[PDB]
Amino acid sequence: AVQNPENPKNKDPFVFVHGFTGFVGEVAAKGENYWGGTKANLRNHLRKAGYETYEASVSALASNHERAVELYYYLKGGRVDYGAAHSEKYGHERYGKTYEGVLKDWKPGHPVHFIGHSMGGQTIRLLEHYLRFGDKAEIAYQQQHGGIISELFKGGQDNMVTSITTIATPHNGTHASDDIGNTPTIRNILYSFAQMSSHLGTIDFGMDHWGFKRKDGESLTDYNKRIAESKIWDSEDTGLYDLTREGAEKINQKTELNPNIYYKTYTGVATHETQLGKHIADLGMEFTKILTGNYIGSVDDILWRPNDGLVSEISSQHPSDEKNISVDENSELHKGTWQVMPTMKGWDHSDFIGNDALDTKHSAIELTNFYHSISDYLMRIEKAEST
Ligand SMILES: [Ca+2]
Ligand SMILES: [Zn+2]
Repeated sequence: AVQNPENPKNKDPFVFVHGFTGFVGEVAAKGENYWGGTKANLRNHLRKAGYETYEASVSALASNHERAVELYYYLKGGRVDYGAAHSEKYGHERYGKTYEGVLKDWKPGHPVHFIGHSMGGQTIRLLEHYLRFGDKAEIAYQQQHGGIISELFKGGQDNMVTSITTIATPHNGTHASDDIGNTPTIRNILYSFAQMSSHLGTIDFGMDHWGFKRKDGESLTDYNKRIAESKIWDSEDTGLYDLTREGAEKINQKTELNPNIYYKTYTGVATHETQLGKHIADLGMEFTKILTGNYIGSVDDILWRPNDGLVSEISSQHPSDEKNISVDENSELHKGTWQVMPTMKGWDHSDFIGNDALDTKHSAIELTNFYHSISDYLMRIEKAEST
């Protein structure tokens, strides 16, 4: 229930960015709570503690490009514009929903702390890229064809993000997608259920820009014809591809460190070495992640075996080919470098957000103390920057 504070302890709002298959606010169901699960309401807790926070609402299955744009408009407000060139290339709708805007004042000089979990960490990085450099393809497209271009793709918009803090983010992708998720058979099943769900207006998987909604005065025949011919089934413009090792690396090659931003990663492991060097899921591993945790533990790439049930340790620690440094909670602050936090033994992909109801070992006060620590770290940054 609780509103943001009149007089907040932080001058830069904490913006939380959920991950793949994540739903927050009024696209969520009955009583599902992404940030906290059944164990805690982290929005209520942080705001009662005096902080100004927001939980961004972006597509569950869409690409990081889609989601990074949606994040911009979630904060700044307006009609989502995915880009004329990008949308033409991948063969989908250019315009999405329209958000009201929770921080219309968001501009250079009045920045934000971006905390992301899982795929949200990729989405944040991709947004900061478009803010700073824009997108050269979009500028070239509107130079060539005219029309309007989004402020976001124009670029030259710095000093809008203070810190980027990722939690169990597959910066380097995950075998879970390579070998399972983005397989033609699984992704067919998923996108088919999402289209059926969109058509029935039952659940918004954030993929309506692919034509899942049925147009006006359209026979069912035409509708089934458009969907069958949609470029979605083969497209690289999906979240599942961006969670692939190859697709994550495509993003890694786009992004570069901003010397004025504070970066930090939080990584979990919930597997243990066994016979032959294989890894198997700890007792307490979240139910739905047991299978993927076990698969990742047995892959050929030996260093990728330790994992949180979805993301390998070395994937979460930092993006490859980007400067990093080992620190802990008492280390001094560093700008422009990925501050790699010690691996948290016993924490799985879901535990980080309290979404493991069966795991009694992870209490509500432990989860609350973890986000306290993060926010204290963000207040250290604000203190260090003012002076
Ligand atoms: Ca667990
Ligand atoms: Zn797209």
